[PDB]
Amino acid sequence: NRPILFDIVSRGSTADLDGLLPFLLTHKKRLTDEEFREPSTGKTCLPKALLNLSNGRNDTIPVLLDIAERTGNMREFINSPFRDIYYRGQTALHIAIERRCKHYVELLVAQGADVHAQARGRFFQPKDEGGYFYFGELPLSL
Amino acid sequence: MAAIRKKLVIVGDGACGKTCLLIVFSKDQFPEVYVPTVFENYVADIEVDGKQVELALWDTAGQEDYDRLRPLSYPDTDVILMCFSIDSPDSLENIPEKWTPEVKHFCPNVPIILVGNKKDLRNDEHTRRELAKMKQEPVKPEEGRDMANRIGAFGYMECSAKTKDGVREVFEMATRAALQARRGKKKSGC
Amino acid sequence: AACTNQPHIVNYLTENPHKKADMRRQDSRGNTVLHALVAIADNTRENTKFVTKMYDLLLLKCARLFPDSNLEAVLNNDGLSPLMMAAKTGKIGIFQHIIRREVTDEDTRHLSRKFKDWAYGPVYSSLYDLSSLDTCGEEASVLEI
Ligand SMILES: Nc1nc2c(ncn2[C@@H]2O[C@H](COP(=O)(O)OP(=O)(O)OP(O)(O)=S)[C@@H](O)[C@H]2O)c(=O)[nH]1
Repeated sequence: NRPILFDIVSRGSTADLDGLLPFLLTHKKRLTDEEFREPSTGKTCLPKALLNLSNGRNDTIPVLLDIAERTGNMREFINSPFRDIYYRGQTALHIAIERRCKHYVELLVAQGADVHAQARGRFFQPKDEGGYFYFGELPLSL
Repeated sequence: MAAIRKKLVIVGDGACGKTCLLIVFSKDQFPEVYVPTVFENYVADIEVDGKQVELALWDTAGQEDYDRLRPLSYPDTDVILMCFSIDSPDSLENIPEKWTPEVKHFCPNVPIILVGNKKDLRNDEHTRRELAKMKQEPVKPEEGRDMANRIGAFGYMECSAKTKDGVREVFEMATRAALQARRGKKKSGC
Repeated sequence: AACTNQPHIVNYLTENPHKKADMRRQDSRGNTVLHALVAIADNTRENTKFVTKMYDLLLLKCARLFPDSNLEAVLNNDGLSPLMMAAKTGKIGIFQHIIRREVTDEDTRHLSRKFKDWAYGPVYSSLYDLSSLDTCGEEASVLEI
């Protein structure tokens, strides 16, 4: 259900998410399963939701967070780091800070998002080294 | 003052209790019903000698489809826990043949700490009786003492997740190994 | 009419119930409306603004009326296109605008030449198009000219 869920979250529709929790409960499938995660970079539902949104109000974040809470895997899900080389270590908090939305930052911090996570991807490295942007590899520094 | 973040990765053969070891470190409560295949994305606070360290604990598995993604967890590792079982002798001879060269291939010049699990199980009678069916005996601690020397392990220890014996000291040794700055560079090019 | 900055006349003449002047029409020289507009184009501050405005308006109208064919594709007898002719004649004012042409309209955004790739903080990465700007011997290139 990775493609359908990705499309639903990208479109921002909230009704389509109905029935996901019963499916997870019946199949006992966690939201961090390899199948759900994008193979290319280990990207998960939450960073995809935060990347694309309308006026900073994607409106799908709280529902997904509640679902993760019900599954009992909120801590792992919120701060799931990206794999690969270019965007290694990036988390949801960095994206929320970058998009200049205070509300999602407050939500992630309150729900238990890690605040000392380090982003060490090559894209985040200094200019002369190969990374187009460098900010100290920290949320507060960013 | 400011806690220092260090990366610890635990690697061992299946059913060795690596996940149980890290879980007992995490919540000091043995899960007797449900054990996740991997315990990921956890940072624990530890103080050893006037220093505060946040240890990021990573686990590696190969039960299903985890071998392909295992290499991704090695880079930027600060300390390795080479983990095996005292109740399963087969967990020993496989350490040098296949695990060690991979460790040196991906992340060289990294401190490695040997650890054997299930200290009590070595003295059990049912385990000994079942194991004798194949002409095998529990792992001898002295054999581990020497095996640590052969593979150049920083230190080798024993842990028992059931009775929470030596977990604190073992991971403290891991951390003290991590804080070590290593020795410059060897045979560095001109 | 286009070269004399008379948008109303061009609009009326393009769409009239009696007769219509197709924009993809070539004279003896082969130059079409865009070719002539580039020919009279000048590097002066005032001339460039109206030249670019008329060029964009006419190109959008031609694309809207005929979606299959692109107006810039037509070539003159010399074989050059409006971009190539502007490059050869040394008219930077229209050339730079043509290179970085971007259309916000969804219906006819395909004919744009500059796209946006992604933005990360102060860093902005944009994806230009060089279909005809660089050619590996298939056809004349703007760079060589
Ligand atoms: N006698 C004894 N048995 C233990 C002890 N600790 C753990 N065991 C068993 O070890 C197991 C360790 O879990 P786990 O490491 O995930 O097994 P695994 O199948 O090898 O996991 P994997 O590497 O294939 S992904 C626990 O499930 C528990 O049943 C102990 O202290 N004493």
